[PDB]
Amino acid sequence: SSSFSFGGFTFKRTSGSSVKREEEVLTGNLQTLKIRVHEGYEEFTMVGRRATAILRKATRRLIQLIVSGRDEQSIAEAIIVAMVFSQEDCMIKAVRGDLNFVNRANQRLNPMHQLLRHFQKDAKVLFQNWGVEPIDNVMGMIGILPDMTPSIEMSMRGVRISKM
Repeated sequence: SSSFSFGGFTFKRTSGSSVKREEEVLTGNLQTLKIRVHEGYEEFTMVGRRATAILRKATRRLIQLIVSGRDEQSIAEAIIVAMVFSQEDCMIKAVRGDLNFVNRANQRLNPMHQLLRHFQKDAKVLFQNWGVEPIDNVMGMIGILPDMTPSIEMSMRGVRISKM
């Protein structure tokens, strides 16, 4: 529809629709965020300077993410953005460390951007917590594990790389 930018990716909805509802979620380090949850199945393109992805998702669920990109960092960047954008519970529960989401004064930062900045610091716990699954052998596609190494047999749940 209208595109928007998030995490350095231009998102464009290419299919589906959603309604929104506010939910007060509880992070892994026991902070509350009031997030606008998108309810319904949707597909988006994500266009970055250094990676591209196609995301299928539903309410707080990433169903498929196909990514291409120039190097390990740029592919990881896309996966982190997509995992945050999915609003999944395992992502909310993967938050660690300082209680730095609490508003300091009258700031009212955007919770989705708060989450993104947290996981851009270090996505190791996010990726470890996300889940891995066996994959089918689809020529041209490969899996990617939580330590960012490729695998032809297993991948982070829902995620596949289209090999350059």
